[PDB]
Amino acid sequence: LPLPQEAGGMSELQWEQAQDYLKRFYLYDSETKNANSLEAKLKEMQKFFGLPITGMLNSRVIEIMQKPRCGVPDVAEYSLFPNSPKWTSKVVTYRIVSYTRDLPHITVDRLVSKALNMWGKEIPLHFRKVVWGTADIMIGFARGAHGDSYPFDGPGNTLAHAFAPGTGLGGDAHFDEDERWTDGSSLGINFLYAATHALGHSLGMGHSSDPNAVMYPTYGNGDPQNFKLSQDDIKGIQKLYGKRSNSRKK
Ligand SMILES: [Ca+2]
Ligand SMILES: [Ca+2]
Ligand SMILES: [Zn+2]
Ligand SMILES: [Zn+2]
Repeated sequence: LPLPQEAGGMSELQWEQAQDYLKRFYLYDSETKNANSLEAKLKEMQKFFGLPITGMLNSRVIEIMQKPRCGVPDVAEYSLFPNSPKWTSKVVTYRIVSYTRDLPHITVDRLVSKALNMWGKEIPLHFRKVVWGTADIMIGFARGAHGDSYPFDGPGNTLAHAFAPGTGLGGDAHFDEDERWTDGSSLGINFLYAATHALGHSLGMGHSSDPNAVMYPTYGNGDPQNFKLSQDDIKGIQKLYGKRSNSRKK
């Protein structure tokens, strides 16, 4: 595979932006603002991404920082209403709120199920179809100005923000309408590939350090038509829902 080196000749703005980019991908900590904290903080990011090169930021580490992925952080903390991190219910329901002109309501609705279903089929849980009433996980499009925190940011950084399984209103699925969504066009963020990563967030799941994980933050490569849930991904949830067998953090 390729591996250029443009960061070496990048401007201070590009290098400085990387520092803030990793901050938004985690939480709002303006106290960590420091030169030394960069090494320690950056190190923690390496484990989250899975990349070997630690304390690095110019080669692959910087590339992922500028490359799109998800609009959700890697660390949260807001009371403990819902039991356990992942879904603890006996059934999961989902319903699309709106569709993007990029794809038909049928293609978008079916896409979510194509990925959301794969998640359930890999767990002893259970999913239910929506045909009358409201669902737990709402699949709608909107920008950061739709009435939520964090700015839309527009195209690029930040793909979509997902909510955790908490309360009735929480645990919904959102997508950056400003981004590029499509399937048969395979030009932007494949709804199928994005759905798996986005839908997985609603299940409380977390990014994997495996190079072949479905929740991999480095999303972007040969995507086969048989693309499905990853090994470490299924084994990870099975350890919390069923039996464990040597796993890692989220
Ligand atoms: Ca964006
Ligand atoms: Ca909800
Ligand atoms: Zn994510
Ligand atoms: Zn939102």
